[PDB]
Amino acid sequence: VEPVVVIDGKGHLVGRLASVVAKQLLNGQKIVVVRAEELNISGEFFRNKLKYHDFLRKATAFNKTRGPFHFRAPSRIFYKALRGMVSHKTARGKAALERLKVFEGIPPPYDKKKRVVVPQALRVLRLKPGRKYTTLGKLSTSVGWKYEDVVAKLEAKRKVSSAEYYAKKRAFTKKVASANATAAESDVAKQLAALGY
Amino acid sequence: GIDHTSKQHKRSGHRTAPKSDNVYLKLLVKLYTFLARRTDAPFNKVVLKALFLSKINRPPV
Amino acid sequence: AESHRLYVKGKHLSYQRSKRVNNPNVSLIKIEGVATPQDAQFYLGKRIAYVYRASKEVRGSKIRVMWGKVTRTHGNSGVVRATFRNNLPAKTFGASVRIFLYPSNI
Amino acid sequence: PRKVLQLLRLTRINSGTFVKVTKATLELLKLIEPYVAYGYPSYSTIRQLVYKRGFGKINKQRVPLSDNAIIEANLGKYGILSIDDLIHEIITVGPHFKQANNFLWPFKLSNPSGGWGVPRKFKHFIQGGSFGNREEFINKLVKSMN
Amino acid sequence: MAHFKEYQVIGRRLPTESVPEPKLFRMRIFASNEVIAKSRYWYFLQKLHKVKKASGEIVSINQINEAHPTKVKNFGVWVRYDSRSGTHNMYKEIRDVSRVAAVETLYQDMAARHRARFRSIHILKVAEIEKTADVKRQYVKQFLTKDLKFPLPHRVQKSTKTFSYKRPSTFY
Amino acid sequence: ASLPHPKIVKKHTKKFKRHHSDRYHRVAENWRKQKGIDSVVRRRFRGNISQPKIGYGSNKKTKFLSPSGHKTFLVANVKDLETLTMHTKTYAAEIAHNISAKNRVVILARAKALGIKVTNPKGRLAL
RNA sequence: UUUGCUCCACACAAUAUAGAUGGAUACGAAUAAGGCGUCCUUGUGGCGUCGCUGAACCAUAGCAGGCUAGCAACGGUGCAC
RNA sequence: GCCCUGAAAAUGGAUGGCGCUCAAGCGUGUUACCUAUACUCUACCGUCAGGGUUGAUAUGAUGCCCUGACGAGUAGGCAGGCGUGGAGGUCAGUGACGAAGCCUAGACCGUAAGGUCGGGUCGAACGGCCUCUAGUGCAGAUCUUGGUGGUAGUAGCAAAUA
RNA sequence: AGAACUGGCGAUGCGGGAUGAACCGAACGUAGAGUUAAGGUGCCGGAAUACACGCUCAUCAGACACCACAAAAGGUGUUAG
RNA sequence: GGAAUACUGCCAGCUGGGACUGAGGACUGCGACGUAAGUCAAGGAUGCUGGCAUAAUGGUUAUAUGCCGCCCGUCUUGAAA
RNA sequence: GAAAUUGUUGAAAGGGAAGGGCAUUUGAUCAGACA
Ligand SMILES: [Mg+2]
Ligand SMILES: [Mg+2]
Ligand SMILES: [Mg+2]
Ligand SMILES: [Mg+2]
Ligand SMILES: [Mg+2]
Ligand SMILES: [Mg+2]
Ligand SMILES: [Mg+2]
Ligand SMILES: [Mg+2]
Ligand SMILES: [Mg+2]
Ligand SMILES: [Mg+2]
Ligand SMILES: [Mg+2]
Ligand SMILES: [Mg+2]
Ligand SMILES: [Mg+2]
Ligand SMILES: [Mg+2]
Ligand SMILES: [Mg+2]
Ligand SMILES: [Mg+2]
Ligand SMILES: [Mg+2]
Ligand SMILES: [Mg+2]
Ligand SMILES: [Mg+2]
Ligand SMILES: [Mg+2]
Ligand SMILES: [Mg+2]
Ligand SMILES: [Mg+2]
Ligand SMILES: [Mg+2]
Ligand SMILES: [Mg+2]
Ligand SMILES: [Mg+2]
Ligand SMILES: [Mg+2]
Ligand SMILES: [Mg+2]
Ligand SMILES: [Mg+2]
Ligand SMILES: [Mg+2]
Repeated sequence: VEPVVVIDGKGHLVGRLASVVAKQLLNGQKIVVVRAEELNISGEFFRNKLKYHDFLRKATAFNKTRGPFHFRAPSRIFYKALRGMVSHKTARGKAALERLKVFEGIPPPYDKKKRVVVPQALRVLRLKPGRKYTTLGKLSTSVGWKYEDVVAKLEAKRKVSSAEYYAKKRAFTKKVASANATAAESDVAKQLAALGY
Repeated sequence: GIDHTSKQHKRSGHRTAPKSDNVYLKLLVKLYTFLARRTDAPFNKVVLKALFLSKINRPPV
Repeated sequence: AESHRLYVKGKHLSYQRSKRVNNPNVSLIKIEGVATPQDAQFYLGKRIAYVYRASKEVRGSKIRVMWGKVTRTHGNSGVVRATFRNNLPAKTFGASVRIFLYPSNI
Repeated sequence: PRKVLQLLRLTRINSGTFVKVTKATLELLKLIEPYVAYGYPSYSTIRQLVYKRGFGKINKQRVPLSDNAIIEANLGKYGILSIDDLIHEIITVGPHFKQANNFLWPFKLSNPSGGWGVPRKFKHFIQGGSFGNREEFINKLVKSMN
Repeated sequence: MAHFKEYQVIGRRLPTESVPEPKLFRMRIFASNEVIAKSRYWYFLQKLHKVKKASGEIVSINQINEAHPTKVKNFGVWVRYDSRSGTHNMYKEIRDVSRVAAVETLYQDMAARHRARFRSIHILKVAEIEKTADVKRQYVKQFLTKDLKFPLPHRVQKSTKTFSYKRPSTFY
Repeated sequence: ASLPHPKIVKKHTKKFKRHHSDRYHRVAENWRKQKGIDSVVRRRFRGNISQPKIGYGSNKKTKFLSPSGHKTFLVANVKDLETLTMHTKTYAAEIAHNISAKNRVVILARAKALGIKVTNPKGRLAL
């Protein structure tokens, strides 16, 4: 519906979120993913770390600069899983990937926008209670990501600014709701109540 | 997919017209073709079929 | 008012296809707001127009239209099958189409 | 099994033919059991098959049963003079069942409209497939294919 | 193998001149439809008496309906099944409202826990436990406690649209 | 101005070109049947060129018919042009390529009087 | 290298669209738990209320939206400072 | 029953890939849905079989017309057609007011073999139809003769004192 | 390596098994519509992130015939008897 | 003791929406509705209306996009090798 | 005065080949009837 959909990556499963996003891109929808360092993967930390080390040892024998590239950033990790679900070698596939943006945290162009969630890919709604899961931000640092502290420092600053905005908005909503309740019990309100509004 | 019980597009195996190019012989075939069609007499059908035979199949009498 | 829309928004998904063979004669159309094969029976027979722009002007206009109609439904998710006089180009996979309310049965 | 199918005039898939149940015909059905699905037809199934897909073999030609004149011209000597008399000789096996049944060209059915109802056809109906003796359940299958 | 119905099948040997009017044999069969029930009748009769379909006939087949379909009952079932090596006997208890709805639970449990298909399971007897404390399986006795009461934490709600505009809650 | 006919249907408008005629200059585009043992075109693999066959034959009602609805009959002078005086709704005269410029003027003038259509009336026309 | 280069407003020509057709409507955290309102001794506090989907909220009437008269409020909204 | 130990090979690595953990895994059950040159119905092409029709004054009885079914293919067989050099007959055929040849992401006819037309170049002979005849159709044979490329302005143009 | 019966490949495309002369479905004139086979319905990929009862957590899980392999012997891991 | 409903089956019961097709070309046949004359959905589509009359439809050609497509000839059970 | 091959002018496309089949978008070009 919206021209651009902004998805908050916190508390999502990497595989199920990527499948949802990949289908949206091929249908002409634009998707923006924020806070990629808060993504979740089912399974304990040691299992996913061992799998990544297996991926690390796959490279071209005669020249390491031609083989697979092992990106470490959480945004790039999600991009790799998403690119595997899209036929990126075709002109149609390249067009779909041009509609995708992945970020760590919430950069200033999208901090004052509305973020949505995908109930299909939510970890809390999918994994059975008591199961193990891995946070993508912690895993990336273990394999060579070097910007976990700066993201945390800037993200803490963003929450302070956003909390102040919410306090002002909450007060304004309280004032409007009080006026709306006062305006009730009138003839216009009764007529609207008869028609469901 | 059809499980044929016999050969397909098989010709009858009998002569329908004379092999020769004799104009007078073809006139007799045209005459007896009409008779064999509008007289239902077994003699006419026999004579019409016998006009198609080859030389070895028409020994002298 | 500020809205003059008399059609339902739609998207061109792809041609009718197998795993490795496609048929351009039939195009799959996704209609916004429909998620049930039963809800898609309303839009059967409705006219579909694909509107695009061109640099050259022919009949006093630089806008060209390809017409079509809805024939049947497709799958369990409300997708329908549409056929056009000329098949839609493959580059329009994901482009917006207009589904009008005529012929009307209301 | 191939020769028995030809003797029952089943040369293409989804073809049908009525068979009179005797001791000799039961042994034929056992041989071609994996390849056919058969059962016990009802009056409604027989009537709809003849009206919609009824074709006669007249002078080695497939002639649609569109009028009672052709039935009279080819089955008059056996006492049959109408399409319902032809149906009557089928539902009730009469003395002239062989001539009436052989007159009808083998039925050419399509695939069932609702499907076969099973993931794999080539298993016995008892085990969950398609072929075998499904008795009165054949009426539901034939109507879908007709 | 499908939704189950209970059929009473009564069979008999073909009468002869030496012994006219032979004995009648009856047995309850759980089957998807009428065709399977008659086939299963000959399968079990060939394991008990010198008779088969060719030399026998089916006298009558009737469907059995539950007298009280809407009353919760405790059922004890005895089964004989074949594993990958050898044959084993087994007794299990199922709590449900009807025999047909309790046999289907048994076939699901046998396939899930023992990998036993329909073809390798024999239903020896299905009986209803009438008195409490005759239940000897703890997974059934726990539902027989006076004033049973338990909540349903962590409710998950299905979503009809791809995107949601608020963080969901699992309250119930 | 010809006899009414049903709409003409072309089953295969595309030309049947010889395999690998675009790969080598020594191979002409005139159709030739592939007869190799391992030939993919002969074995009819998916994604290869289609071959001529009797199924592509055109309807006998509209066979040999030009888009205008007339049959093409070559003419060389006045005498053979007059053979179409009673069949102006079925045949259209066409002047042969080797007819001189001055003789084409005579043929065109004669055809106008008889009402016979000419498919190439602008050949060697000194305008 | 014949008054070139650059920013601004529109005058006219050409160019192309991976695809406007009312509005991308902003806390954070938890989920075997929370949002909002209210009171106090300001707490891991007391009480009330809400959820069970955005099926919402805002916006939306007039020649794709003209020309005029009057009434009640001193509001709502567009553009340039 | 499932899972784990038993369980060690060499370029980097493959449940087809991504990825999936009340599965998108394993056992089993019920529905809905997707799509083959297969099946049902219609049109058209061809083949085969069985039939109708000689009555002039309008043209093919090898003609016209009705009915039904059928169509995969190497080695190989038969049939109907297209094209080339030359020969007898015919069209009292085309032509220096331009024959033949060649060029032509120009047009038309045929399922195809091919035919015809427009435009350009060109300069002296050539074609349709019924028949006769053969040194009669090329993509290959490390084929024959002749001509031309990429390599490539590359290897190289450094013995014998200057 | 050598025999018996039948069906196939060779001589054969088409849908499926990613990929393959033989396996599964099914054999073919040129087109249109409908319904299916074998195999499938998270994304690549056309089709339910369908419904239902259980089991399994592997620091080398498992994932579909031909077919691209694993055993004897063990575990107070867990489930049922 | 008296009903209802589920499940399965039948109707030569009625009725709404969508898609593809229009083959044939004087009459002849089998029927239906009518006292009749006639009519009809009965051996294959007609009636009404609009715009344009040209590159607008369409053809050819170049390019772009989706899916598919391994190098021919030959010997061979088997050749893209 | 043909083809292989080559120069100039004009048009077009080009991210480790090019060429091909089905369908359509775009550019250029073209025949047919106006009864
Ligand atoms: Mg592509
Ligand atoms: Mg580094
Ligand atoms: Mg369907
Ligand atoms: Mg199946
Ligand atoms: Mg052509
Ligand atoms: Mg071969
Ligand atoms: Mg399952
Ligand atoms: Mg088909
Ligand atoms: Mg065929
Ligand atoms: Mg053939
Ligand atoms: Mg050229
Ligand atoms: Mg010349
Ligand atoms: Mg000279
Ligand atoms: Mg020679
Ligand atoms: Mg040569
Ligand atoms: Mg050769
Ligand atoms: Mg050579
Ligand atoms: Mg040489
Ligand atoms: Mg040098
Ligand atoms: Mg040197
Ligand atoms: Mg061989
Ligand atoms: Mg495999
Ligand atoms: Mg899909
Ligand atoms: Mg066009
Ligand atoms: Mg292409
Ligand atoms: Mg490919
Ligand atoms: Mg060898
Ligand atoms: Mg080879
Ligand atoms: Mg040249």
